Amino acid sequence: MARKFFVGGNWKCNGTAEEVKKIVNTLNEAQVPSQDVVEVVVSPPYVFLPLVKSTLRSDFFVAAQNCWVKKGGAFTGEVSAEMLVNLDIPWVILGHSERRAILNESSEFVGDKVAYALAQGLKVIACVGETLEEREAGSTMDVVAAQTKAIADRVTNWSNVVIAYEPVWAIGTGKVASPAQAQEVHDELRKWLAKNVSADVAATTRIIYGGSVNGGNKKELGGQADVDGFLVGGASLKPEFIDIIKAAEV
Amino acid sequence: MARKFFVGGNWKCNGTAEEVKKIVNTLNEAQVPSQDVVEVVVSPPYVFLPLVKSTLRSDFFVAAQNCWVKKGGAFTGEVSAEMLVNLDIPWVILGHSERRAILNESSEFVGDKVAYALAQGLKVIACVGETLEEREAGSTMDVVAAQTKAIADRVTNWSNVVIAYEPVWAIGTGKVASPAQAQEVHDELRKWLAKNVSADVAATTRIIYGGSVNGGNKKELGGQADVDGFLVGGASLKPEFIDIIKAAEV
Ligand code: NA
Ligand code: NA
Repeated sequence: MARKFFVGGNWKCNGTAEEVKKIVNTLNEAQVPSQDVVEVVVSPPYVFLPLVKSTLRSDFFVAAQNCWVKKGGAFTGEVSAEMLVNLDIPWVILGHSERRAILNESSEFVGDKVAYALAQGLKVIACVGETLEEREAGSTMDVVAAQTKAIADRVTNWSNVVIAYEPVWAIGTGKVASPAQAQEVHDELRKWLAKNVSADVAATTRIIYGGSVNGGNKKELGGQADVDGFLVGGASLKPEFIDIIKAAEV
Repeated sequence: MARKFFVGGNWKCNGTAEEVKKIVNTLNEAQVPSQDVVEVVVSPPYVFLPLVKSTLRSDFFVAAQNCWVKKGGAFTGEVSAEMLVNLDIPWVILGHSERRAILNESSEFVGDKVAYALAQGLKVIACVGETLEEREAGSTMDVVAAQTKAIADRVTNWSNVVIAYEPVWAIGTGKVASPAQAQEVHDELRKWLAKNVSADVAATTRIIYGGSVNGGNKKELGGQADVDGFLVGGASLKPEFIDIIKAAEV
């Protein structure tokens, strides 16, 4: 069965109570393709997770932007996966490029987070991606395979995993990734999954594009053979997020 | 005037909606010394900050357990100081030993957080403390002074700062640090403020003890000349937190 298009919206470290109410209302009024056609996840900061879950339309789902690597306890400042389950938050973003780079989350740390989140019943958007230095060194697939392998070695089930490829080398560097460049990485990543995990896992796992997506490139990006949707950054705070969801209609 | 006793309760990475309701109800029914005698702050995980703020007695105050180093934006998983202000959360804990050690927060990173939080109008519990290895090397005051200096170099107004000394070394040594051991560090820390900031800042800044506090030592610790209260860990989840608040009555 074909992979269901997936659109996640990462709000990052943004939001006020008034802004969140506006974003949620605009999402609630949106008219988008059916749940059979597209799966929509929105990810507010921790402090807004109960508010968004309590007010968002029930056919869009809520994600935390991170969670802790293991059971709760003496980890001041962290939020455990079981906390998210207690609050009926079904999804979590793990390994986002900003946490790998600015907060120095290693691939093994991320992989341990994915496994623990899955073991608590969460669904995971697992992020991978190479930097500009890594791409110019010709290490793109070496880096992305190593990041993916660290996850693969630690999980027991891929059913509730979505992989997000982030072309970090293009974000904020001035460079711009083409739909062909994105398809190139996605194809190779899915090929890695078929070889190293299983053909079934490669065929069924959504691999979403985490680079710059707008009205101009959304159709061409979403139509790529191995691109199954988007992990949206800043546009997820804006009405145009709805336009990006509408790319699922083909 | 004498420094007002200060009792902070750090819930760390603990709590369910059900357990939070029980904790808050027990706090709300507590009968403790007057607000002139003791200042009480409780610190839930991010996802419970709105819930606790909306239900807790107005004479106890709410703290976040961490916040981001600067303005919000592209920092997936982080919570900015201006978010805390937007949610009417007045306090934040910064530099907790678990974040310095496990999450590798540097003294300069902590210092920049303290300054940014103060600039946004938050009050700050700034945490310092040496490891077992550092204490056994003879570097207790070298370490505590260096951590404090990184904050002092970035802070111009200390009015809304409380310093918490955490004897991190006492977890490894399995030792109940004696009241004399707390007093000697607190005294040297206050003397450091007098010489490196000002006599007035030394005289007015609360320095609270972040080691293990129980019925056998709460009076003895609180009665020390340079100990102005407690930063409680796991006991803050339990009714015994109220007995620690009651140590302010002398
Ligand atoms: Na596609
Ligand atoms: Na005292």
